[PDB]
Amino acid sequence: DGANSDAAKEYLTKDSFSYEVYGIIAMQAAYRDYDSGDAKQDDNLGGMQLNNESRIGFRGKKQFANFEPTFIWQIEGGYVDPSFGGEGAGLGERDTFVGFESASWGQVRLGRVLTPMYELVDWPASNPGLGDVYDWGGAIGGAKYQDRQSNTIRWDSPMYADKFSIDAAVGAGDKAGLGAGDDYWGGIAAHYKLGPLQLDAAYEGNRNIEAEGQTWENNTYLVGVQGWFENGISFFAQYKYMEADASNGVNEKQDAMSAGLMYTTGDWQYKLGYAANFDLERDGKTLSNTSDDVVSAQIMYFVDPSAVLYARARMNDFNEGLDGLDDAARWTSGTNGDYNEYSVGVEYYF
Amino acid sequence: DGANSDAAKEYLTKDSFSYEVYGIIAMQAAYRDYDSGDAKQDDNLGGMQLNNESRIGFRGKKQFANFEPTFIWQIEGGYVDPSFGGEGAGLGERDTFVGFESASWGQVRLGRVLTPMYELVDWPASNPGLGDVYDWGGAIGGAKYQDRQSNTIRWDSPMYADKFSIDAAVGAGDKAGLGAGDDYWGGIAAHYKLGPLQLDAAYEGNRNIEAEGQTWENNTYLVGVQGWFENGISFFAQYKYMEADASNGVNEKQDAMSAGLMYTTGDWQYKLGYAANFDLERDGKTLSNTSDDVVSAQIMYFVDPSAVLYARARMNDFNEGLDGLDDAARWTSGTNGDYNEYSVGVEYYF
Amino acid sequence: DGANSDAAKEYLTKDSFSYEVYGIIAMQAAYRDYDSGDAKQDDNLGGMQLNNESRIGFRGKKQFANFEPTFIWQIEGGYVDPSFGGEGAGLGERDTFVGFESASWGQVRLGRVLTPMYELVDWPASNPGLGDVYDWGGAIGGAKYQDRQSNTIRWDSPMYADKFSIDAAVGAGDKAGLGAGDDYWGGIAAHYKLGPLQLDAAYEGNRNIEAEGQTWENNTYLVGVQGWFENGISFFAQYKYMEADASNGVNEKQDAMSAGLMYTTGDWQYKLGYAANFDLERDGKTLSNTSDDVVSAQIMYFVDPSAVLYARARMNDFNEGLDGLDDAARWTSGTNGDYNEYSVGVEYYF
Ligand code: NA
Ligand code: NA
Ligand code: NA
Repeated sequence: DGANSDAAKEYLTKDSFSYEVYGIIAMQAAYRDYDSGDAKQDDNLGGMQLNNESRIGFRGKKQFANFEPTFIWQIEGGYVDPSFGGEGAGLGERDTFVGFESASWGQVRLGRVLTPMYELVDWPASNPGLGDVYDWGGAIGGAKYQDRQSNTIRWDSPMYADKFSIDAAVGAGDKAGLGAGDDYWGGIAAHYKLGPLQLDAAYEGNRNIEAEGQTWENNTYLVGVQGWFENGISFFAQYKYMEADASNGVNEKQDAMSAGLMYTTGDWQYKLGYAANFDLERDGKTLSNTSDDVVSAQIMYFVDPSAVLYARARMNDFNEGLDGLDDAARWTSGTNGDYNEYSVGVEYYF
Repeated sequence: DGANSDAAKEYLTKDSFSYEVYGIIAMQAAYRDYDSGDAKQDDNLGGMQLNNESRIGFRGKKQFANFEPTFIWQIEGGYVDPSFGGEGAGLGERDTFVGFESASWGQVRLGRVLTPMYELVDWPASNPGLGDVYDWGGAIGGAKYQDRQSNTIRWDSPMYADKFSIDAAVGAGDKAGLGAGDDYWGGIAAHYKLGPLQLDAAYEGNRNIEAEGQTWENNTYLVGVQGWFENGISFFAQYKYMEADASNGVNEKQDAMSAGLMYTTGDWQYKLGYAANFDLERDGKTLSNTSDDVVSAQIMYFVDPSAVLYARARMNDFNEGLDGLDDAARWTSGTNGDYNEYSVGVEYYF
Repeated sequence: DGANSDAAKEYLTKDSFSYEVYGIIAMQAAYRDYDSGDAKQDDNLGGMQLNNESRIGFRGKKQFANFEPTFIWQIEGGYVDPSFGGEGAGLGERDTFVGFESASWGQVRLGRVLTPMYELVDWPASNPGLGDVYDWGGAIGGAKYQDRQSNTIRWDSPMYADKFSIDAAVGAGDKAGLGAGDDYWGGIAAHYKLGPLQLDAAYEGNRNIEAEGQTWENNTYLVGVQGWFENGISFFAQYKYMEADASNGVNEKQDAMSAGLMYTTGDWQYKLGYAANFDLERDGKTLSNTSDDVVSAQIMYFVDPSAVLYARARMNDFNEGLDGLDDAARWTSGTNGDYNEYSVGVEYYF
C-alpha cells in the first residue's frame, strides 16, 4: 500500500541515529464541582480525576546533499490518558509534519500544526483554565477557527530586524480531510517586539462550513499584547472578534477577551487570569444570557530546570443556552454546566 | 489545548537522553477447540490464531534539584496484535503513570496501574491459562474488582524489616473516568515473607457501580500462599471471596480458588495449574451450574537469560448461564462456551 | 492480563540497548479532480489533501544462548495522517512480527506481514498510482488476495545458487482473526534471477470467505518480469489471473495487467506506468463496462542518499458498476468515480 510502498527501506541509505525521542510528562489531579441544575448530572461530571497529558514524540533535521533548505520533520503522540477520556493515544495525534527551512525566508511545514490564530488564542490567552471560555467556548454558529489541524501548509517568517515576524497558513477543513466536504480556511498572524512588549494581531477565515442545515462563512479577528519587566511582573491581554454568516442570510457576531497577570520571584510564579465571552448578537438582536466568564488563580514552583509543580483554582460561569438555526440547542462549552475546579500538577520535559 | 499548552517545551530545560525505551516481545500461537453446543459458533471462535502481546514502553527517573523524593514516570503501550482483536495499540494503554519515591516510605504512583487485589489475582494465580476462570471469570453482579485502572493513586510501601510490605490504592471507576458516573473503589494488600513462604492478603471495595438497573457495592477478599524450596519445587494457592449488594436489597456471594505446582530443574520448568469458581449464591439460595473450572499444564525452556519458549495445554469448563437482576443473561467468561487450547510461545525482554 | 502477565519484566534479564528505532518520513501533497457524474460528490472527494504516510517502527535480533536460529522481531506503526483519514496511528498497524533465521533455510516470521502474492502486486506493479486499479481494484467476488495480514506464518527461503528463491505463507482470514469465521488462505511466490532480469510467479488461495450471502473460494495467479540494464532503463510487467467460486455454483473470472518503464540518469528517474483490469466474466458471460485502467507519469530526484523528491500525474478510468450475488451493488475502487490526480512528495529513511 502507499504512495511508494516500502521502496524507501529497500533502496535508500538508512540515515541511522538521525532522530530524537522527546517527551512532555504531564499530570494534573483535578477535582470538579458542577452546578448544572440536575444533581445526578453533577455527580457524573464532577468528582476527582487524573488528567494525564503525557506524550512522546519524534523529530529530526536533515541537510540533503542536493538541496540547500534543511529538511525538518516531527511526529508527536497524543495525550495518553486525559480526564474525560479513555486510555491510549496514537502517534501523529499532535503536531506532526514535514518541512524545510532557510535563514533568509524562515520555515514552511506541511501537515498537522496549529493555525496562526489558534496559536495565540491557546498561548498565552487560555492559561490557566481559561480554555473552556476562550479556546473552544463561545456561542457562534459555523467554525470560529480551527485549532490543531491536519492538511495545512504553514509558513513561519524569520524575525525581521529582530522585531517583526509573520505566521501564515491555509488548509482543508474537518470534512474535506475525509473526502466528505469542501470546507477550507486561511489565516495569518503578526508579532512586533518592542522594548519589553510584544504586540499580536491575527485573522482566520473559514469557508463552506456545514452545520445546522446551512453553509457558513466565519471570520475571526484578534489583537493583543504581552509584557515582561525586570521587576518580575509580566502580563497579557487580548480582544477577539467573531463574525459568521449562513447561506440563509442570518448574521451572527460575538466578541470576547482574556487577560493575565503574573509575578515571578525566585523559584515561584503567581498568576491570575480572567476571560469572557459577551452576549451573542444574531441579525442585529442580542440574545440574553449567552455570555460566559471564568476567573482563575495559580501558584507554580520551579522545582527543576526541567520541571514545575503547580496548584490551581478556577470558577467557570457559563451561559444558559441557545438554539441554532435548525431549532435545536446549539452545543456550547456551557451545555454540561457551571463548575469549579481545584487541581495540582507536574510537568517535565526530556 | 491542554492544562499548560506547549509551555514546557518552550520554557523548560530539555532533560535529554533521560529516558529508556523498553519492550516485551511476546507471541503465542494458540489453537482453540470450542464446544459451545452450536457447531457454527465453534468454527468461528475456534481455530488457530497468533496472539501478539508484544509491547513498547518508555520510562525514567529524575532527581529534581528542589525536591528530595525522586520523580518517576512511565508510558506503556498496549498489546500490538492480540488474538480476537484487530491490529494496533496506542501508548498509554498499559501501566502509565507518574510518581515519587523515597527509601523511608516507598513509592506513590498516580495514573493507570494495577489495583492491589488484581495484582495478586493476575500473578501468580492466573498463570498458566487460568485467567478465564480466575481473572475476569465469575458470575457476581457489580464489579468484583478493577484490574488495570486509570484515575488511581497507589502507594507501595517498602519491605519493612525485610519481611513485610503493603500495597494500597484508591481511584475513580470506569464510568467516572468519562464524566458519566460517580463509581469509585479502594483496596489494599499485604505480604509477609517467612522462611521459604510468602503470605498474601488483599481486599477491594467498589462503590456506586451501575449495572442491571441497580447500583451495587462489592467487597472482595483474598488469602494466599507461595513457596519456593531449594529442591526446585515451588507452588502457590489462593482463596477468594466475593460479595455484592444491589440497591434493591439483593445480596450475592461467590467464592473461588486457584493453585499451581512447579518443578524447576536446570533450564526447564514444568507447571500444573487448577482454578475454580464455585456455584454462586443469591439471597441465600445457590444457583446450580454457575461454577467454572480449568486445568492446565505447561513446559517452559529458559532459552536465554532474556527469553523463554513454552508449550501449554489447558481445558476450560465453564458455567451454563445465569440472569442478572433485569431478567437478561449476565455476561460471563462462559457465555462463548467450553473450550480447550494448545499453544506454544516465546517471550523476550529488552 | 495476558499469557504470562508481567513475568518477563519481573524475572528475565533485560537485554538492554538491544533495539533500533527507525522511520520512513513520507508526505505527498495530492490534488484530485473527480468526475463521478454528481457535482456535489466531486467537490467532497476532490480537492487538495496532504497524505502523510510517515511511520515509526522498532526492530531487533537476538542470538539466544541455547537456540541456534537467531531470534528476530519488529513492530511498525501505521501511517500517521493519510489523506481521507483521521490523524493518528498505533504501533503494530504495519509489518509486525517475531521470527527466526538461519543461513541454510532462510527465515520464518509469525505475525502480520505481506502475503507473497501481495508483495509482488504492491511492488513493483502498483507504482506509481496504479494501486486503485491493480492493488485493491477489481470486480471479482470473494477475496482475490489478502494484503498485509495478521495471523500469518511465512517462510522466506534463501537465494539458492544466487538465482532462485521462494516465499510461502498460510494464515487466518479477516473474520477468523476476530473469532467470527473460519476463513483462511495460503500462497506462494518464486523468483528467478537471470542476467539482468528477474522472473516472478505467484499464487494465492482463499477459502471460506463469506460475502454476498455465500461462501467463496478464490484462486489468484500471477506472472511477471523485471529488468534493469546498465544504460539506465529498467521496467516491469505482469499478468494477473483471478478466479472465484461461490457456494451456489456461480463462477467468476477476471484478469489484469500492469507495466512500467523507467529511465535513470544521474540524479533523476522518469517513469511511466499503465495498468488495467479487463471486463469480468460470470458463469461464462462477460459483463460490459466492468474494466478499469490507469495511466501515470512521474519524475523523481535523488535529493540525498537517504531521500527523494517526486512529482506525479495520473488518470484513472474506472468501471461503471456491477451487482454482487445478492442483487446489491458490489463495492469496487470505481464506486467513488473516475478521477485524475497531481501530486508532489518527499520520502526519507532513518
Ligand atoms: Na479542527
Ligand atoms: Na476497569
Ligand atoms: Na485482509
